[PDB]
Amino acid sequence: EVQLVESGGGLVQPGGSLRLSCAASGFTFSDYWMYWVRQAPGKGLEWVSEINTNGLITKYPDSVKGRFTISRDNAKNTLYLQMNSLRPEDTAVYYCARSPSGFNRGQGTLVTVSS
Amino acid sequence: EVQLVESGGGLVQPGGSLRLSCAASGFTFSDYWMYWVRQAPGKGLEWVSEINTNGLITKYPDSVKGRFTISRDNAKNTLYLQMNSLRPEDTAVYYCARSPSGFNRGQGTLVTVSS
Amino acid sequence: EVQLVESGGGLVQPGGSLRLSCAASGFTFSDYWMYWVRQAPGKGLEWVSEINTNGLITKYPDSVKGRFTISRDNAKNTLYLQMNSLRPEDTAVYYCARSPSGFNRGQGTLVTVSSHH
Amino acid sequence: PSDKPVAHVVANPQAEGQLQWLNRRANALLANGVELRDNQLVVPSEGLYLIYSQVLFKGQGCPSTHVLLTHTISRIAVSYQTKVNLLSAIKSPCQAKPWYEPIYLGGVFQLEKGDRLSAEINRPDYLDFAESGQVYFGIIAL
Amino acid sequence: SDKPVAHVVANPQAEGQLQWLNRRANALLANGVELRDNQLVVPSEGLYLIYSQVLFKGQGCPSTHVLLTHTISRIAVSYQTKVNLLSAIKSPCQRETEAKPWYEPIYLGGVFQLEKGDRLSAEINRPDYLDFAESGQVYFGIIAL
Amino acid sequence: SDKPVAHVVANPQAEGQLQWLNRRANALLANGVELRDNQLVVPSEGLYLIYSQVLFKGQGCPSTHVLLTHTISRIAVSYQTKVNLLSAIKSPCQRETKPWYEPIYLGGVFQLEKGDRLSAEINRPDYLDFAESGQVYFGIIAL
Repeated sequence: EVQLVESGGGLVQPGGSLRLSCAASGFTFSDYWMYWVRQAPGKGLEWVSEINTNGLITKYPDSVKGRFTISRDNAKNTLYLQMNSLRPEDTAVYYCARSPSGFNRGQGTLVTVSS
Repeated sequence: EVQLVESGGGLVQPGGSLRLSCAASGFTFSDYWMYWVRQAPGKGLEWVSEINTNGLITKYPDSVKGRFTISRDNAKNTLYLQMNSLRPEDTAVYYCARSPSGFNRGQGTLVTVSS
Repeated sequence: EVQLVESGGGLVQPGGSLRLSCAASGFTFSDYWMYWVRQAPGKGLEWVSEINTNGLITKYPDSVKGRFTISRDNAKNTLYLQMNSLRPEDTAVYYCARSPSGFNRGQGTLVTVSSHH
Repeated sequence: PSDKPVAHVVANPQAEGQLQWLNRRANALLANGVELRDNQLVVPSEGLYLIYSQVLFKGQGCPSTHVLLTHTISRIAVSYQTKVNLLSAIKSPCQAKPWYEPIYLGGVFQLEKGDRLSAEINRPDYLDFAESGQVYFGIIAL
Repeated sequence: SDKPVAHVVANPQAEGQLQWLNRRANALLANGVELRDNQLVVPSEGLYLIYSQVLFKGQGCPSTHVLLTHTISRIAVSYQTKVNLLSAIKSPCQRETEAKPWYEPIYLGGVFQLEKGDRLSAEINRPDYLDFAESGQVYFGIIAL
Repeated sequence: SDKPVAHVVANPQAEGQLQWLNRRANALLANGVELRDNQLVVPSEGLYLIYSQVLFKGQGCPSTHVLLTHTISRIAVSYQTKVNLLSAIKSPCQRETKPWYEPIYLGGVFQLEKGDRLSAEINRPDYLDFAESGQVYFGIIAL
């Protein structure tokens, strides 16, 4: 009965900002490291953020480092991605997951970055 | 060869204060959690206080909570019971012990509370 | 090829001061407690100082306590013995070692404490 | 499998202002005869046991007073119900930004069968049990 | 013995990163335990003892509030999920500003039922504060029970 | 169990020194482990889990910055060389001048040789709270 529902997806211009949101349920949120992954059209699934149980350990690939911040609220069973200096190369379907391979991801949310 | 001698018992009117003392010998006092127990007329033996080895952990039953304060002095191999706002139903023979069943209890000290 | 090379030895007069130095190589220096030992003529090897890896634990025999100070720089792989208030009975060959018994000692440095040059 | 008595019980996150040990959880143990009874682990057979426990304390600002935090593992003998200290420490909390103090205890103890072990603290109001793996208590037979 | 075992130590030559190493002198990776992707890989189902220590050091207190964590996490073969097994947090500085050195060690240990092919990570949040120069200060071990 | 095992505790009767003891009271020294020259002696080759705790206590912060260390060290039988197995440091005070407590816990698995010796040592014996029991200990168990 594990469910992850992403939201905050929308259309933004380059140099722009978005906050993605993720509602967790059906597992103990506090127990699990959580991940943001994305998939652009015709591209493989790509992990963009890893956060530990207390939110003090964050990891990012060089593709998004400086620009993305992952955070969590264990009281709210909610995961966040603050996306800044957004680029056209960041357009994709963004999922929250319990693995970097996209485990237990939802419908995803669509982030489009155009002129 | 364990020996606990209690003292400080007496007659007090309701709302009175009494300080019981307990002198220990025959064991490593610092190693043991200590207890105050009491025996009232016609009633089962009743633990009224527990304290750990460093004196920082204390436990009480609801019967005496707010009114009884157990303390120890490891240097002096001495256990104390501060009894405040004493009620008739507190009238009993008081013992220090190494268990809440009253193991190694001494002769006791009598606390009488009457108007 | 553990090498411990001692230097800084010389002639000094009673009440004098000397800084002995020991250049270490061929082991992970920051792993080992280190020692200063001395052989004086016709006497058995005598341990005079012990220091732990981080440099906060130091031990000395009654013979030099208060007067000798052992220290180490793990970045420079170097051991030091500050020798103050030197007395004629401290005249001996001085070695740094991985043991109180003198293991991996070098050639050593000669310390002579005379009242005449 | 292994048939060595073992436990690894964890603080109940839904408990309130008290340290309550739980075993019926993921990444927790209570097996080969060890019982969780009256908030204490019960030794099913005589022998050497390795005992360990960790607690994490947390406050929203340095205490206005000189608080001392303690963590203790105590042995209650099968008969005579005598409670002796096996393992303990005391921590000075920092003399509004949050503060954190962990305490770890462990070692090897010969136990008689029906001996009980308690792991106890003095300020459950500062105990951080909401998060996973910050507060635990285990034994294993050697 | 024949018991699966490891005791890995932080690479003193790594740069502001926690990098586990199986050095010859007083380190272990034996009886089927492997170090892959800085992670210990469990060679067989059973009870393991799992432990780690890190020592953080700082030369004084910066403006921002500093929070240090050390964590041992289990990555399951089955799903690649990553659960916290053991963790702790420490508040090194309560003020700011000479600059006296501070030290904060963290020790984690316990017994876990693990599956063959599970991986264990020992991870910190401020490797710029990690004191991995000297030996005996930073380590990560398991042994099968 | 026939496995080498030791859990030795600080002597409360010593002064400004850490002396290990084998009481019969929740302390062990058995199956060939010896206590000699304040060091644990390994009776046989093999894997050993090694652990120790010290508790430092100071009434107030001194004028001189204090660093506290605890180390478990191995003395090899062949050469009497001494290597650090486990160590930590703590800074109990950040300003001068209200008691303070500092625990340090060490633990790990190590391959040892028969006759190898183990010391548990500290830098500031004058700040050690060994008065109460269970706060200072040093143990091994062959695995």
